[PDB]
Amino acid sequence: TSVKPIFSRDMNEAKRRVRELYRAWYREVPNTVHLFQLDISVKQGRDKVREMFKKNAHITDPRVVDLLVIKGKMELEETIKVWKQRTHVMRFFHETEAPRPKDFLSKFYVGHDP
Amino acid sequence: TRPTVRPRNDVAHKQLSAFGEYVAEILPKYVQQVQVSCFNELEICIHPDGVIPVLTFLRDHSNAQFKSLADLTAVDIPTRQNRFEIVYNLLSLRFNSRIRVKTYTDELTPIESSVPVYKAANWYEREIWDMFGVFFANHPDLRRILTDYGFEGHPFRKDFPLSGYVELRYDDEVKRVVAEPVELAQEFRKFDLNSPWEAFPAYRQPPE
Amino acid sequence: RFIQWLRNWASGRDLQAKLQLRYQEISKRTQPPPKLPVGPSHKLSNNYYCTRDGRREAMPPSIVMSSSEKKAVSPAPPIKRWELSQDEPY
Amino acid sequence: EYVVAKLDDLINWARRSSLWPMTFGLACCAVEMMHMAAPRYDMDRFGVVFRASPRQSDVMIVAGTLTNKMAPALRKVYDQMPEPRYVVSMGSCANGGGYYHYSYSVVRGCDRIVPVDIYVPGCPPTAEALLYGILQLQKKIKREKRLRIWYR
Amino acid sequence: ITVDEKLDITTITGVPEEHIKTRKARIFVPARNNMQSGVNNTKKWKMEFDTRERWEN
Amino acid sequence: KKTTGLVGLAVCETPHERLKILYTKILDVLGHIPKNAAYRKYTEQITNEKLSMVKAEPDVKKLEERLQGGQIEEVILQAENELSLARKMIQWKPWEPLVEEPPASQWKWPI
Amino acid sequence: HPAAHGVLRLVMELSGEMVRKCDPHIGLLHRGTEKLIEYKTYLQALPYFDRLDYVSMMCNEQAYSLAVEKLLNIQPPPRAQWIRVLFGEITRLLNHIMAVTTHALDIGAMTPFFWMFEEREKMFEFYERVSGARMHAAYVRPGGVHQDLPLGLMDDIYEFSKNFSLRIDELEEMLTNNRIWRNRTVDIGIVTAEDALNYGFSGVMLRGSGIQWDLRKTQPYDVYDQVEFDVPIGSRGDCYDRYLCRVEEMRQSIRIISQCLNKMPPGEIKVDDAKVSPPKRAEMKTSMESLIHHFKLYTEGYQVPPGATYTAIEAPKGEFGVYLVSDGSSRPYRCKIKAPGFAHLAGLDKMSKGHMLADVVAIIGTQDIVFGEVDR
Amino acid sequence: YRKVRFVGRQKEVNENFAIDLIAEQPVSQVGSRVISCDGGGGALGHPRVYINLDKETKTGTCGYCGLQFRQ
Amino acid sequence: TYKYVNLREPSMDMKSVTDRAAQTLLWTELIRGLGMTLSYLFREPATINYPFEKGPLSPRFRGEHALRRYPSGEERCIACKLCEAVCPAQAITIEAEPRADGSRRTTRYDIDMTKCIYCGFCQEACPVDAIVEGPNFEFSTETHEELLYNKEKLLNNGDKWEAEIAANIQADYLYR
Amino acid sequence: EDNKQFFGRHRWVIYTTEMNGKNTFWDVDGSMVPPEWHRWLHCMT
Amino acid sequence: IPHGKGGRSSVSGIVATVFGATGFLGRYVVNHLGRMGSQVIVPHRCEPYDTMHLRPMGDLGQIIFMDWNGRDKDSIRRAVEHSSVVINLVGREWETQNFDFEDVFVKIPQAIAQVSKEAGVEKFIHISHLNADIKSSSKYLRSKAVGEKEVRETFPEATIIKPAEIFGREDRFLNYFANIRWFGGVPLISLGKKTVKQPVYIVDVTKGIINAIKDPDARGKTFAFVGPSRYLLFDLVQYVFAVAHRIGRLFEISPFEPWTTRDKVERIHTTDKILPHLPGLEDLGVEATPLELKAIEVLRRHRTYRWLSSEIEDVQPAK
Ligand SMILES: NC(=O)c1ccc[n+]([C@@H]2O[C@H](COP(=O)([O-])OP(=O)(O)OC[C@H]3O[C@@H](n4cnc5c(N)ncnc54)[C@H](OP(=O)(O)O)[C@@H]3O)[C@@H](O)[C@H]2O)c1
Ligand code: SF4
Ligand code: SF4
Ligand code: SF4
Ligand SMILES: [Zn+2]
Repeated sequence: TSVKPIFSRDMNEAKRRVRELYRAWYREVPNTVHLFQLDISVKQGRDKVREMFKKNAHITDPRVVDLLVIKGKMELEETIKVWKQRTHVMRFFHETEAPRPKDFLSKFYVGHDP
Repeated sequence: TRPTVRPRNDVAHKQLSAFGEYVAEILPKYVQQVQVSCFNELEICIHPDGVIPVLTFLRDHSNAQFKSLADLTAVDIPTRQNRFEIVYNLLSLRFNSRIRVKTYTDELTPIESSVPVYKAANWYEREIWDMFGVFFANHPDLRRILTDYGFEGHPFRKDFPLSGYVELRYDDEVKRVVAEPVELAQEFRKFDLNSPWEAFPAYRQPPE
Repeated sequence: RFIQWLRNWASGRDLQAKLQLRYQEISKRTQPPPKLPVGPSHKLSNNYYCTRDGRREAMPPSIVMSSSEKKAVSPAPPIKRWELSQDEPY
Repeated sequence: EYVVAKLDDLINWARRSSLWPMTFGLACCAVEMMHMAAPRYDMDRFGVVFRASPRQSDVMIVAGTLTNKMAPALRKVYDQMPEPRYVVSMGSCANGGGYYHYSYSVVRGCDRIVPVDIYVPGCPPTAEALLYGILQLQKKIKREKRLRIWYR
Repeated sequence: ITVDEKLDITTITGVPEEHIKTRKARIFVPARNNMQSGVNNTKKWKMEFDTRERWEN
Repeated sequence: KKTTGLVGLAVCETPHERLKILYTKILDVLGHIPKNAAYRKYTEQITNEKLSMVKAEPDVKKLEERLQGGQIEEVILQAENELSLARKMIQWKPWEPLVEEPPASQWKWPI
Repeated sequence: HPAAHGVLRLVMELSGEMVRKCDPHIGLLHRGTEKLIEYKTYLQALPYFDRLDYVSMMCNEQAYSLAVEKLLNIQPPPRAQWIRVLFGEITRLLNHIMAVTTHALDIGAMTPFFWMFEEREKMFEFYERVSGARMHAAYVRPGGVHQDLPLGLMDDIYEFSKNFSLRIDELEEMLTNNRIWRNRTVDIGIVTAEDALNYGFSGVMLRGSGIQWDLRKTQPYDVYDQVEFDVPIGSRGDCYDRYLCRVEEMRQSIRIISQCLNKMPPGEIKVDDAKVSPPKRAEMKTSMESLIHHFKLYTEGYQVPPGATYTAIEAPKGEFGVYLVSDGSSRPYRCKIKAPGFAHLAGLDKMSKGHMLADVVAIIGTQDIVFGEVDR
Repeated sequence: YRKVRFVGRQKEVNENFAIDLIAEQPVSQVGSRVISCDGGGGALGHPRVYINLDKETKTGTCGYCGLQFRQ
Repeated sequence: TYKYVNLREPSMDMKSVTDRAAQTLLWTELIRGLGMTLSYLFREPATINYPFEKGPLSPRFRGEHALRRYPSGEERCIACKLCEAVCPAQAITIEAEPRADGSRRTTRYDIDMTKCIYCGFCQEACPVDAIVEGPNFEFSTETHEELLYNKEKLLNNGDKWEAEIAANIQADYLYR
Repeated sequence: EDNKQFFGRHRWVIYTTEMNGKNTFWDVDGSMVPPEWHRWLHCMT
Repeated sequence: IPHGKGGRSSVSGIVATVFGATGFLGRYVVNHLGRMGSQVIVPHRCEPYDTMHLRPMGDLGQIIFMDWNGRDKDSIRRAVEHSSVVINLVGREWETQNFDFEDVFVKIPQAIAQVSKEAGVEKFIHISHLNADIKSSSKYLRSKAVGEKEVRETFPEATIIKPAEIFGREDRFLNYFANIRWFGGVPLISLGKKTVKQPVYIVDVTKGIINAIKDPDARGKTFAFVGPSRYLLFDLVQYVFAVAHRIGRLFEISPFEPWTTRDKVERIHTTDKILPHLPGLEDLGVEATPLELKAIEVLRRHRTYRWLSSEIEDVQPAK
């Protein structure tokens, strides 16, 4: 592997960097719930964040984790400020979309092998 | 040959031959291929470590000013073992000449950004980040330009199919304007226009 | 009339290049049937492909690349300056 | 009766005597609307004054091309308009999107956001088939609010 | 410098949605639409994906 | 003159001896680059042909010809920044041989 | 509302009354352009360059046809070059009517908008008589002009263009020696340094401030060397003396039109060798060899050899460049457009600091920003 | 199932048909071997094609021309 | 070459300052400037009175679609599939079938009037000279369900006039 | 048709009453014209 | 028959016919049928403009509009000919000054239980209310029980629905309260004895239908909709003022669309929590929604930012 990294070196500065920005998002859940005038319960906004970080824990490599940092670092520009007009935030909460079957027999009635 | 065929000249075909001969002679740390385009233009292949210096050599000098950055672009190419292709382009305002800087790269390998050498490439580099995913290093302001706040595909590359995934709509189920899975009302027919017989003999690939 | 010379005491005076072409000097139509020639080597016995060859020109000629008292030659002779265009340059 | 249904020969005439259009000039069909406000096919003073503010307008005219990043800013502006509001889409991109119907970043049709009354087709319609478009909108106003409270 | 040599398999994720595990790709050599006889249509390995439903609008 | 042509520059002040300082200011620096580079071999040649035309001849206008810079304040700035290139040219080493050949099939365009 | 009629959302952390920080947001009209030309042929994807500006109609497609003729090794025939100049120097009386009127409508003058568009409709007449249509004409092809212009247009351009110098003699008395408009525009937005070239600007907001250069008489296009004209320069570096290029270029474009009516050789229009041009309708209807090159030039396109290229013309606000990588078959590879708005609007944040907020709307009009061309 | 879209819409459909309006033509006769039909007038209509009229029992309407042609 | 504009100093003497100080103080501009250039209202206004008067056009104009047919009818189309291969916007949708007489024709023919970008590429690709951009901008229907065209709309729309269209093409086929 | 003393407003038409199921005079839509005056009203020949 | 994903622009087999469909209850149904996609033939009475916000629900050719008076036979026998299901929700509040109000719940659900029944429809559905009892209340609440009884004669298997009281988004039930910025807040009648009812959430009642519209085997088995958790108190009226912190009518105003100094003050306080042996909502699964989550949204007065919500209720007793 002959390529320079982005920020980290090996497995330790990376896995303290990802723990840094989690304390930003944990602080900046109960701000946007009134900064956009959106009416839900505040514990919903904290459940989505602790859901989202456990998704990517299958990585065995540096600078891939560092790539996800840059996306995670960027969103705190728009979210902590007011650049999303109430609608780009609420797309994480799929309220409209109908539930998927996800079990074998219910797929077999409706749909040609999804 | 005849009318309605472009007349060439050997003047610029000799001068731009002779000029960029010694851009490989005096920086042989970075420049690894130079070739002359048949329509009197210059290409110069540069290893991605020499992203800043060979610009910086050009940026000010007595023999090659090249003080205008016309166009920064980027091309993606699968089957190359190093995907992308960053192509710089400059303008000698004292001399009326062009030269292009073709630096190859990859996704994960960063490129040292040309922000300090030219302040023209501030917006030409936030853009390429959005459209391919090249991470230009130490950029003073990296953001999201020309895309929506929900795209995660970097769509101008070959893996993003033409219509997106997120075809949008409205409903009165609350008040919002909400996304959906993509749902076309026509197939988008894909025609086939690539006809055989190999009409071009000059550009012919080696036989194998 | 009194409304005519009042337009002549104000904003110059033209009376010939009026805005609307609604008056005379306006072109009506055109009569003839048009006939258009076909000139550039359309004919026979000399005018002929493989001499006409509007394509099939070679690849870009590469110069010496990888795998002598040069006088530091510029890409071109530098730009000589311009005139000042004697119509009314100031 | 003859008393009540006569009154909508005034209110449905007052509502069609002066429309105040908002416009969304976004793309090439902005310019071919501005020639209608240019005094050849002069838009104003054939009944309908040109542009005003979003609080005061009756009948908006969508033009141009609606991407993703304009879709919420349309619907917000449509809300502030009053109750007797109407929507006209000109242009062949607010009808199913011109071309760019197949590219990722276009709301495919602009009826998917608002309910639109009169569709006017043509890459730029010639400001000649747009006065014919709005003179179809005035002919649409033959409705009555009488014989609604007087029937049910 | 800081060239930090190691070996780990490059696998990327996040960009599509669910079509990673649902769809198996297919690499093939195209072979000569036989109504004619020119062989320039060969010589390039391609890939192409699965076909799914096409109903009627 | 009071207008320097290109706005953003200024006529301040002296030609014909502001230049000849800045050529020989670089020639001291130009001697330092460890001589097997072709960079010294050309850059020494372009300044000597310059200054042999420069020092020391009237008019102001005649120096514009035979040394094809622009107007005289801008002719300063062609050589003013070549100094700023020159001290950077020691730092990295262009004169060293080639590093990291690309993997033998990258610059072959029709795929 | 209409600061460009409904686009350009920008944030301004204004320092009390001055701005001192300004950072706009583009992408409200993106449409997916450059992704979508990869799935078309050359002739078929031509009317998406016409829609890439708004108001330049024949100035775009002049820099697409010229960027494909280079790849083909074909020149256009001689009459096909004196048509392109009679149109490519008549759209420079349309892009400069708009930049001197809608600028002066944002400021607040009412009539010269109405006073010029009433006159402008004598000139959208001329597109309809030649191509067929009102604004977006698919006329220029990669082998010259589509078809011949009718019997006429030389007694009707001549009646028009002999009476335009009075209409431009009205704006001189509306605006130039006017005091309030001179007060609204002097010494405002003075970006003049070699940071006004490090930003990579094209023309005016160059040459109107200093550096004399333009690509019409330092490079050729066409038979375009055979006309004579001068290129107006500015003295100081502000908006009022990059305004005065646009008033002065419109007088010089009348000279290049009146020099173009005298010189047109009669002859053909299409490139003759028929692998690029389609043949006549009275030709594909008698002979046999004409269908095989009429039919197959409409199922698939041409065949163009590989290798990249780049070019530049003088669009009436800047450049227009195409980096058109062609692979070697009927559908092209990447087609990267260079347009202004990347240079002309990245250099607003330098230009705006120190002045008021009501100076900022005065700045933007002089760059002549047309959106959909920030889709570069 | 489908016919509800034109309830009170009058269902505007074609009136004349050219499914067979060929047959009212007085099919032309020549007494020759091969004839041209650039039918519909010169420089308009379909391109010129040469038909053999020797058999049972007509040329074959040129493939393009539609009009019944014979000897 | 060159030209210099706004590069001139003032005179700055005793005479011409009073010429300029009569300007700023007693307004020799701004009344002689624009109290006279505006009025100048005494020209005749140029307004097309639209429901009765209509504006000029040209015999190559683009607009509503049509399908012509021969002298005594043949439905001039032959379903040769070119007007659908060079629509840039993929509007046309043709599905042929061997008709019972032996000559081939269409069954379905569909032109969207919304994806129609109005090229003139259908008009010029046709060998048998059938599908013609007809010269009538009369439009403005009220439903998106309507602007989709079938085959048996276009013929009706193409036989509402052919005295209009065939006067146009006979004038203009001599160039193309 | 006027006295050739105009252009654009020199070919004015009049409508009368109830072409094919219309009102008295208070509905004129402009599409009532026969498809022959399209060759004339629009100054196309 | 169905095809593909049911997101939009699919077929989904069914061809409904939803009468009414302009009011708060009828509109919100059609929104969920303009998603899965189906020929939802909606006829309307006299409203060209008031139905315009219904069109961006049917994709392209999904919905279709017709006019119909209701008393005439064939005006409702022309739309019911091509159908699969047909549900009814027609009706109103107070007697109008043109109609008779008595047989409007008797003959008019029978006027669409006419040859509509004969022509070949199935799964015909009517509505009920949890308080419509033939005991002497009320002029509206009974004579709905006539519609429960006198229309049950025809179509002996319907699955007539009996929803609870509804709170929603644009409703009238809860909105009749907190619109009493007035010279006093007078409860009914200065007592908190039987308050409150079961305020079921309107998304559940429009989710019960679309799970019953292809259930299958739900015909004749009438259903009754469970409400929130759990009963409620008079604290409701105090809870409404807790967070609040104190169509096609006419051209200017409609002078009579009143608050009804009549039965309406007691048309809602007669509670009658009916038979819990009705199946009636959870078996028509799956939906169970409280009040204290969806209570912030529809209550909206002049503070508009600061809520600081903590107001709640225990169960109340007899839970
Ligand atoms: N389940 C419950 O909790 C509950 C509560 C209250 C009322 N309801 C009753 O259940 C249904 C719910 O309707 P809703 O909540 O949406 O309120 P709604 O205002 O009654 O809407 C129902 C529609 O029926 C229309 N209508 C009234 N009389 C009509 C007639 N003779 N012919 C045709 N249409 C007539 C109404 O006006 P238009 O004619 O203009 O369309 C209205 O659009 C109604 O029948 C209602 O009386 C139920
Ligand atoms: S497609 Fe039509 S509406 Fe869209 S930009 Fe082009 S001309 Fe304007
Ligand atoms: S008009 Fe021509 S291209 Fe179109 S279907 Fe008929 S034959 Fe084919
Ligand atoms: S005008 Fe052009 S885009 Fe429209 S149908 Fe004809 S060929 Fe297709
Ligand atoms: Zn024939």
